[PDB]
Amino acid sequence: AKSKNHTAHNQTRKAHRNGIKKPKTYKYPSLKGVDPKFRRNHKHALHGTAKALAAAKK
Amino acid sequence: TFLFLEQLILKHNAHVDTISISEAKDGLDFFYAQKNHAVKMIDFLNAVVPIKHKKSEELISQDTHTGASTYKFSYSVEIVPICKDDLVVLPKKLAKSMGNISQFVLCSKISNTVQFMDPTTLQTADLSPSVYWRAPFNALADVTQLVEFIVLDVDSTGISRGNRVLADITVARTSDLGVNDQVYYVRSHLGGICHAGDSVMGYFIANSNYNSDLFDGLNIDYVPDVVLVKKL
Amino acid sequence: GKSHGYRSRTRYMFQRDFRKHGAVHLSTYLKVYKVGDIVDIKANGSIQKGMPHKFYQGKTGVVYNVTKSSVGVIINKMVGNRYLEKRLNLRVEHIKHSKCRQEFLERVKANAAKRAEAKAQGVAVQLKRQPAQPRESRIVSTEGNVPQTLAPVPYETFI
Amino acid sequence: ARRPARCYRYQKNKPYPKSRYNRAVPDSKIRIYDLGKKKATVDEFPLCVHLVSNELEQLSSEALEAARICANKYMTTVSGRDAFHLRVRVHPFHVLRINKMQQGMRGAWGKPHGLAARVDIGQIIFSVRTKDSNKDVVVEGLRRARYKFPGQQKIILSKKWGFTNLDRPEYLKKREAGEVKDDGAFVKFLSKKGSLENNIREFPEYFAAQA
Amino acid sequence: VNVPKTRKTYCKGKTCRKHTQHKVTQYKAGKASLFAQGKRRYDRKQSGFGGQTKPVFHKKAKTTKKVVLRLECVKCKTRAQLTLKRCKHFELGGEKKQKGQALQF
RNA sequence: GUCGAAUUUGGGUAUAGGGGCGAAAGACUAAUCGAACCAUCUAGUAGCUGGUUCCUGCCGAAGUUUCCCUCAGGAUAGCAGAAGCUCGUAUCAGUUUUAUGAGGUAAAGCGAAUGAUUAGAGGUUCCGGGGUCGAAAUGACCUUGACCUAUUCUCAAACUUUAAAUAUGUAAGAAGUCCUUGUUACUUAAUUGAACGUGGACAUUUGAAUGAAGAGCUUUUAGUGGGCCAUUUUUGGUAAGCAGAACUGGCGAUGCGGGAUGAACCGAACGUAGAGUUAAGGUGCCGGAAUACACGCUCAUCAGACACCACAAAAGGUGUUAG
RNA sequence: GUGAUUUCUGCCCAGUGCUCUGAAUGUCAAAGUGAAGAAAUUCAACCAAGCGCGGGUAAACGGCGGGAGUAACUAUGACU
RNA sequence: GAAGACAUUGUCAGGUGGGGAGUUUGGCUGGGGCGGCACAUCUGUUAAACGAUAACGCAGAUGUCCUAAGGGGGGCUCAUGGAGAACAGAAAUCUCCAGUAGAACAAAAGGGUAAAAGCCCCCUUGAUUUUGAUUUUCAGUGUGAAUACAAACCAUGAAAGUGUGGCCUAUCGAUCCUUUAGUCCCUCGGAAUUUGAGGCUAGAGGUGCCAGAAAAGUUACCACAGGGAUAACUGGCUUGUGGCAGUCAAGCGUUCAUAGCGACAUUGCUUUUUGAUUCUUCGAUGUCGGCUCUUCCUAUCAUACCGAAGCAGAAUUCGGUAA
RNA sequence: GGUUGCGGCCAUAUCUACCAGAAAGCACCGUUUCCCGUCCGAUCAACUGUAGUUAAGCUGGUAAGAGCCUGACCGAGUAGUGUAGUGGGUGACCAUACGCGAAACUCAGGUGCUGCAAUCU
Ligand SMILES: [Mg+2]
Ligand SMILES: [Mg+2]
Ligand SMILES: [Mg+2]
Ligand SMILES: [Mg+2]
Ligand SMILES: [Mg+2]
Ligand SMILES: [Mg+2]
Ligand SMILES: [Mg+2]
Ligand SMILES: [Mg+2]
Ligand SMILES: [Mg+2]
Ligand SMILES: [Mg+2]
Ligand SMILES: [Mg+2]
Ligand SMILES: [Mg+2]
Ligand SMILES: [Mg+2]
Ligand SMILES: [Mg+2]
Ligand SMILES: [Mg+2]
Ligand SMILES: [Mg+2]
Ligand SMILES: [Mg+2]
Ligand SMILES: [Mg+2]
Ligand SMILES: [Mg+2]
Ligand SMILES: [Mg+2]
Ligand SMILES: [Mg+2]
Ligand SMILES: [Mg+2]
Ligand SMILES: [Mg+2]
Ligand SMILES: [Mg+2]
Ligand SMILES: [Mg+2]
Ligand SMILES: [Mg+2]
Ligand SMILES: [Mg+2]
Ligand SMILES: [Mg+2]
Ligand SMILES: [Mg+2]
Ligand SMILES: [Mg+2]
Ligand SMILES: [Mg+2]
Ligand SMILES: [Mg+2]
Ligand SMILES: [Mg+2]
Ligand SMILES: [Mg+2]
Ligand SMILES: [Mg+2]
Ligand SMILES: [Mg+2]
Ligand SMILES: [Mg+2]
Ligand SMILES: [Mg+2]
Ligand SMILES: [Mg+2]
Ligand SMILES: [Mg+2]
Ligand SMILES: [Mg+2]
Ligand SMILES: [Mg+2]
Ligand SMILES: [Mg+2]
Ligand SMILES: [Mg+2]
Ligand SMILES: [Mg+2]
Ligand SMILES: [Mg+2]
Ligand SMILES: [Mg+2]
Repeated sequence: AKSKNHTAHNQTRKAHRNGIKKPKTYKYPSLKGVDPKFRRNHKHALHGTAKALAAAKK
Repeated sequence: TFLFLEQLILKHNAHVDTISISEAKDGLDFFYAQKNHAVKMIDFLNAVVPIKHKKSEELISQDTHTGASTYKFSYSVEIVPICKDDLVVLPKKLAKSMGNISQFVLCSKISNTVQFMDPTTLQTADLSPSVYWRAPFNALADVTQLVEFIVLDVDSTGISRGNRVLADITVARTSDLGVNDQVYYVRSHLGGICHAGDSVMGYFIANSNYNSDLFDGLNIDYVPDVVLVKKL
Repeated sequence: GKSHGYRSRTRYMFQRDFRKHGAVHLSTYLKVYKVGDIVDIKANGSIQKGMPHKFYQGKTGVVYNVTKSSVGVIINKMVGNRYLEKRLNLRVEHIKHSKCRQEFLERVKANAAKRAEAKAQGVAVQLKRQPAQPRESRIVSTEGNVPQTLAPVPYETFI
Repeated sequence: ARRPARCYRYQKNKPYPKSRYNRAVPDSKIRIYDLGKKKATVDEFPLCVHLVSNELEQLSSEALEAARICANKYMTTVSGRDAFHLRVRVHPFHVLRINKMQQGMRGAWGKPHGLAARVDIGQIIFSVRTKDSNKDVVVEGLRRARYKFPGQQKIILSKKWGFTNLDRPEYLKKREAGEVKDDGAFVKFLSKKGSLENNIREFPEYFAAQA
Repeated sequence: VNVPKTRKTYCKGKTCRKHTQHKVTQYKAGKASLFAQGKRRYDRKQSGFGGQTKPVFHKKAKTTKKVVLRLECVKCKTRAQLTLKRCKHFELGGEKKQKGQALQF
């Protein structure tokens, strides 16, 4: 006995029962994947402006 | 062996009764009106080449008035894959039985049955299809692995059972003759027809990485560096 | 059997246009991309390095990284009951700025000027775009323009 | 060899012409398409009559062959064999397939069978150009070509001149001046654009204003 | 394929850590050596009544091994491995391609 | 059939289950034999068949994805329920518009490249060959094809200069815009840039429409993994109530009115009653409702009578009716 | 194994078996022998039957074809 | 009397051993078998102009080849056509004009490329070291292949730069075991030293049924669980083929298309043929023919009445009503 | 406005054939000792602006040109196509209703635009 092999019937109906939702934008994305040479500097950059505001607000 | 078979079938001419011929990847199909026409062909094939075969059948009508159930028959023939001039490692038990021949051999004749020759110590041994198929193996290297050599001198030693055999052939590679200095010196069956300055073809075993387990069960030092298949 | 290679079905897609083969023009290389910019993807066929997969042909994302000869675009791709968030590393031939965002940016300067001028003028603004409203009345003159009477024509073959 | 023409009637499958993939196809039944007096000038045969199809159908290569013989055979005997020029417009390129044959459908793709046309509503099959007086022989000649085809087709008297893309009076407007010249079978007209040097080489009657 | 007997690549070895001359030959198996914990466990499991107590491989498919290269930096004698694609023939040293030679004999 | 012996037969005695016995049939071995009977291991195992016990309320599926000696089964995502938790006009939407991308199907084209293809006309021969005049000619006088010149007949799922419709990506602001001059081991010839900042300026016309029984998040678990039908596009096949795909709507899981009858057609989707109104379909009688009104056509010694649907063709006819 | 009487029982020992008052240095376990090492261990020589080699056997299992050429034509149950 | 340190007996070791025991003897599949591989992959097309998409659909390819056919730089222009040059002709070498690629780029097919990615030279090993992120196939797991960076060490080039194998899309493989390089670093647990063994990080030896069992037949003496998810017979859909009917009429029929024979085309009906399919039945619908016996169809062999004839008569042939 | 160096978009910039170029600049052009490359100082290398030219290159103009580029009550609201009906038709296919809308063909015009620096009767 042979089967029925493939279809996509009812697959688009199933999909919309629960939305098809977007993945939520965030203020501040991850620096995973970003140029290492740039990050290396940006770490040291904020340490300075925090210490500048810490010494300012003392 | 198929190109040989296609030539051999024409000489004696067993074909005529076929309706048509079609082809496929690794051979070709023959179609016959009557069942008894196709059996003569297989009996003819049994005569001239090593084979294995079997028949199965398909039913169609089953007429309730007798003398015509109407069956349709299919015979599946397999030629033995070791060709005429291949380089072969035999299995250990098989090699001990057939004359105590060495495991490292060339083929000889490829007739009704397959026959082997040992290029160094001239010797011969036969292998029938029934004995092949029960424990099947494959060739180490084919006709497409041959390499061109140039013969310089032949020193004969002695024996001649039927081919003026055991010639210590001094040879050098065609890619090496011009540039580089290197010489290979090897005993060979090609004694009667070998002359200095002749181009000869052969297997050059020194640079080939095989992957046969039979070959892996060998003596990485009793094995000959160079074997020459034929003149030209 | 089946065949699902990395560039299957791309006979006419990565093709090079008619009378526009050969070297890419220098203004392609002299354009400066920054983190945040919107860019459309369109794979040049001549440059084999840094190429996108056939899916991202015609998609438009945001930049997130910039490096020696490439940019990081970030696209949204849909799969099932969901969107995943996908990170590309394309060379700069296969990319160009979205002119829909550049249209927007210029309107922001227009609207800020309207509000700045409205305070100096004196109250009211109404700075939203209204869609095409239904059209008003008019008196179409017949002065040197009398109506031309027409009727349906009869069938003729001409073959 | 032949199946009934009712089987391969309607345009179902895609255009499947001869190429490097199909390769082997049988020879076309129809071979020569122009008949009558085909070394004739344009001024000789003004009155043009068509045979127009009124159905989206396939006409096989042997439906045209039997139709082309009977139209010619009647027109040759009655009006004489040099009183017309018959032209079969339709060329049969579409190859038909036949499943001539382990099991039935366990492996089933057909062999090539024969060539056929792909005719459309309002398409011209036969075109005949003739003298003014010799109409009734052409109308009755194409009547018997109609029985050899399936479907519905109709005969139409053309308003054009011969095989030209021009009406009865419009050709006579331009032929009186030096604006038309004979090509060989068909015809060439004057062009306002192009080089003025080789517009004077040919068309010697134009550029004069006299006769 | 064909390769040279020598290679000039990155040695790593405290005193090196730069590009240096490596000698090239070919990787050769190494013998099985009993007293290995596999062979001690196997010889116990076979001895007795019960027959063949392990799988025995027959259905082989491939025809060519991959080529591994022992590189020995001539300064520090620090060995380093390196692997190639599958191939039927393989040698090393000379036998170089010439300008444009036709077929002979 | 055989009926004086390789005869028939009582009692005693021997041979026991992978064993016996067998003038050989896999025959016989207590109605049991291609491995007897009895008890126990034993409630042996079964991806396979059959059954599975009270009422009501709310929600409500799947035959599809990947991997498996997988294809009458599982694991995995999916669809479903339940429990909630953080918040409370929320930001979103099987939709439109504005602005801006992507595509090579339909059509078109071939007097555009690629590949097929019917006709003549003008030329060109030191050059694929024949004839005519020849001692030969890189000669003429006739010719049939090759290519050349403008023409002409016809085409392409795996050709193409052009190129739709429908379907498809992104943007239309506070997580924003402008000024002010800080932070750095990154970047620049250059405190120039880059990325995130302090301080100040800009508010409910805060920057298209329409909508919003709230927006978001977590945990956990059932059934299912044989499908089938219909309009349009479609490949295999002569075709099929056939085999295989594409988008949508359905039956499966669904009664009610209509198609006499019917899984899928048309109408319409159901708590319990009264009154009104309609849908699809109808209004001679069966049968609830006009043997209504109006202009015409047709007479048949097989009339004709309502989609899906339960069939009819080429070809004819001084039948009759309009042109 | 064949299956009363009568008359016969053809050619074939390559293959598979069976067998041998035949060859001998090809293969080859465990014990023992030597060498190397601190020892556990490793490496060598030696080596039974069988295997392989050579004869016999078909009232053992079995098997008993083709192809060219022979001064027209003809090619034999001939000859090559 | 014989025989005698041989035999016999005991333990280990090699040979022989269907006499006996245990077990196995893929999957997809228009039934199953044979074949094929659609079983791991690649190009074009099927494929309906985003992406995804089936059939034992169509046209084909893979299990390799390369120290350059890799890296950088330099120097050039190809296929072909035309005009010229002793031997030299359609094909040898030299010179000129035209030449958007009609050439070439290891192999299938599709893209790509002109002071190049093609052809010829100079220099080389970036086909290297350390490990992370991303794309495709997807469960966003593995495998393979690729993208862009980083921290080192190099090649080339005057330099900008370029280079982490092969211009691009294919060219390959877990856990266990063995072994090689590295650390020459951990452990052998009463304490030590040297042999030996084990561990940590990175490769290799392989499973093509390619997410990876170690495997021959037979049953016509047969068994069990199921299957109408599936064959062998009636029925249904289909009608290619068979049978039967028109239409047009080639040739015939001494003159003469149509009294009558009647080819090929073109339009149908039949279910008395055979194919195609698998809807019903596998907890069973008795599977050939003959004998016997009723009834129905007409597509009428005879029997009744007619019309035509190339019907003198006789003897025929063709057609109508009629079962 | 013309030239030169470096360019942007890359035929309205090309191609075939003809015609004109004051200024300056480009160019062709002369030499072989040196660095350098050749079979060949032809190409590339250096030297001289010296001995000579607008004859070529280059720039602009001309052509009912070839091509290429923009339009048009040009073809055409056609071909094609989204949605609808117990619409027609034995079928093949065809009308109608809410919408979107081509290509060839035709005609008409056009034949480089511009950035930085330098330099010119
Ligand atoms: Mg299934
Ligand atoms: Mg499948
Ligand atoms: Mg690459
Ligand atoms: Mg033991
Ligand atoms: Mg009994
Ligand atoms: Mg139980
Ligand atoms: Mg509900
Ligand atoms: Mg498995
Ligand atoms: Mg079941
Ligand atoms: Mg396509
Ligand atoms: Mg088309
Ligand atoms: Mg197409
Ligand atoms: Mg499953
Ligand atoms: Mg089915
Ligand atoms: Mg169900
Ligand atoms: Mg319902
Ligand atoms: Mg009904
Ligand atoms: Mg409806
Ligand atoms: Mg009533
Ligand atoms: Mg016997
Ligand atoms: Mg007997
Ligand atoms: Mg024998
Ligand atoms: Mg024997
Ligand atoms: Mg013997
Ligand atoms: Mg013997
Ligand atoms: Mg045994
Ligand atoms: Mg045994
Ligand atoms: Mg057994
Ligand atoms: Mg199976
Ligand atoms: Mg099979
Ligand atoms: Mg697509
Ligand atoms: Mg290369
Ligand atoms: Mg201890
Ligand atoms: Mg491995
Ligand atoms: Mg392995
Ligand atoms: Mg068995
Ligand atoms: Mg049987
Ligand atoms: Mg029996
Ligand atoms: Mg029995
Ligand atoms: Mg069934
Ligand atoms: Mg029953
Ligand atoms: Mg019954
Ligand atoms: Mg009747
Ligand atoms: Mg000079
Ligand atoms: Mg110079
Ligand atoms: Mg001049
Ligand atoms: Mg022009």
